[PDB]
Amino acid sequence: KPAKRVAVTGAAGQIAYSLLFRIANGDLLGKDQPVILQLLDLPQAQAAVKGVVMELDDCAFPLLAGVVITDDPKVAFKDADVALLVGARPRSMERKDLLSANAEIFTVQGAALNEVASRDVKVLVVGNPANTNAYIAMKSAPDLPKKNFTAMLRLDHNRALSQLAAKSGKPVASIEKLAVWGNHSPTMYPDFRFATAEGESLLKLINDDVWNRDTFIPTVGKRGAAIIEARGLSSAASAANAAIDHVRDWVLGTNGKWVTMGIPSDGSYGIPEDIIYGVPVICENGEYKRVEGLEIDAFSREKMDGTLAELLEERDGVAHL
Amino acid sequence: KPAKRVAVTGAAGQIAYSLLFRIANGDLLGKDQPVILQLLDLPQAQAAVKGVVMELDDCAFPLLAGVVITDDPKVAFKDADVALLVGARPRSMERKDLLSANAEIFTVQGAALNEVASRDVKVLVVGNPANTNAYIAMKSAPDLPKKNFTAMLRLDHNRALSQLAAKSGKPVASIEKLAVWGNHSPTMYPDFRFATAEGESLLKLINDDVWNRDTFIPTVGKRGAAIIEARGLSSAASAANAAIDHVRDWVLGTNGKWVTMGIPSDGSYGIPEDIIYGVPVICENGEYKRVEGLEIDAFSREKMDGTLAELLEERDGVAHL
Ligand SMILES: [Mg+2]
Ligand code: NA
Repeated sequence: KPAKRVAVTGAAGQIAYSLLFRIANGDLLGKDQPVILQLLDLPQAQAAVKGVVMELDDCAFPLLAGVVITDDPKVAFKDADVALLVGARPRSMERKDLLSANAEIFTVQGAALNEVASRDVKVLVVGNPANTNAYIAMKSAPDLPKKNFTAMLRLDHNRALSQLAAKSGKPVASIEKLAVWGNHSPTMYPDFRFATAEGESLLKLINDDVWNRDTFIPTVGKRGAAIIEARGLSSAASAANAAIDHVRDWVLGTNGKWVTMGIPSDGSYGIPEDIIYGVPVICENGEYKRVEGLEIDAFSREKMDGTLAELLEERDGVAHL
Repeated sequence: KPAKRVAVTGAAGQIAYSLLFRIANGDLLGKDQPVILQLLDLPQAQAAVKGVVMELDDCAFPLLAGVVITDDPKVAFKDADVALLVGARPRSMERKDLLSANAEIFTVQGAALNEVASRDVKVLVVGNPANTNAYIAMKSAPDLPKKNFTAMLRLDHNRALSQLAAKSGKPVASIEKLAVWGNHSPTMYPDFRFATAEGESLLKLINDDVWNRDTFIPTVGKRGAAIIEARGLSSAASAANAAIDHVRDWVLGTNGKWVTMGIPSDGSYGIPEDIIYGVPVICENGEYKRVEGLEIDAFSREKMDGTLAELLEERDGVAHL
């Protein structure tokens, strides 16, 4: 096949460093799709990006047809077929500015995407706060299907499969129908009321339901910090892997298996429209199709509404644009 | 297939962080072969290793069948089918001084592999100084075959492929029959007299000894310092990648192509027996076969003898022990 173009921001950072090499290896679009990597980061981080590119070249990857490097979003995004917006401001400063400084960045870049990117582009926002950055980008590109901006919930989703695999003693790969609702945050609702496992209901097998409110939910949400405390650095490799899973799956197909994906609300489940909210989906033909009419019980929906308010608190905070 | 056990030392380090995930993903032994990771690092690195293992779990890899974590070599190595010795003493200290620091580690680990590994374990030394650690390791494993101890030169081979590909303007994946002789260091000799791109002869195409002598050899030789110049950290990721190339070619084969490995000399090309020295090989059915009868010209002979002088000298300093 001819090459596809992948834009990746925050090219000099840790998530990028785990990401770029599996991308060049064919992990993202497949073992037979060449790719061309187009890389943004700050003016002062250009030298470091070159350093990363010298390392990519030194891997001799068959599929890497070319690399572009630049501090200009408009160049970074030209003819981009996928864009991974990994770069973002970290808080260093109250929830007030984290939210504000990132709006700048994500209006600018969505502006640029809508101006130059392939009309057919798949956007995935990784930079925290993922959902709202996404929303700001989507909003900033009236010309591209709103359905093309997603935020990464797949790391929360994957973290929860490991908690479940462990608990049930069952093989992580043999878990179907798991769901994660809401914000990429401590607030997301990891939902297994439907999960199976190589035959059996996960409620059945585990039952407990206290391990659930008490251990499970909050372990999955405090996982990022648990990783920092142990190694003193954030989880770039698991985050890059989930970004790969999210995009691979989106493009290539999910096979009726459910995956969780932050995508613009249509209106279901109690979520306002045009809101980037994690909900389960099935992927096929380069498209995601939501999983519908799931019974939403009492507990489940107080959690769904709690995360869905953090979001509105987030939205209405940047809304002045 | 049953799970193959792959031991990895220096597990909380930088190379490791860019290598464990690719291994878990299938990249080292194939997409149809499950693995068990056995990880070693210092006692006060145990918490950092658990961190990385948490992240590993959070990737939900189907090929990842189990994980062992430990600060005990005999534990890390028990039943190991592949052992990647990545950890080593960093410099900070005179060389004579760093050689013995490291010999002290590889005598311990070489004896550990000797006592507990599978009889057929494949060992790749990645940590520096690679050839001399491999050698010490093998001398301490009197009961495992000498042919299963190797040092990594593949990052040199791979760095020379990109240099060539840039100069000749040919695609890297098209380059063939390149050899890199000697020590994993700047005294190494990347030799393209036999190399072909698409079929044309490289030495023909490039026809420039000035370029060869003045840019090429020392660009390939000093590359790692250039990565640090640009990036501020060392070339962890492309190192992880050549390790995977090294091992994967070794086990799965090269299908007739040449690749460089640091192997124990059989006395060919005028290298004294058992010194670990890079030479070109071809892999099939889990073994390598030296490429022989190559013509060594006088410039080449001088280079190959310069890198042999350095290996004799390194070993001469760890001789006792
Ligand atoms: Mg080759
Ligand atoms: Na370490």
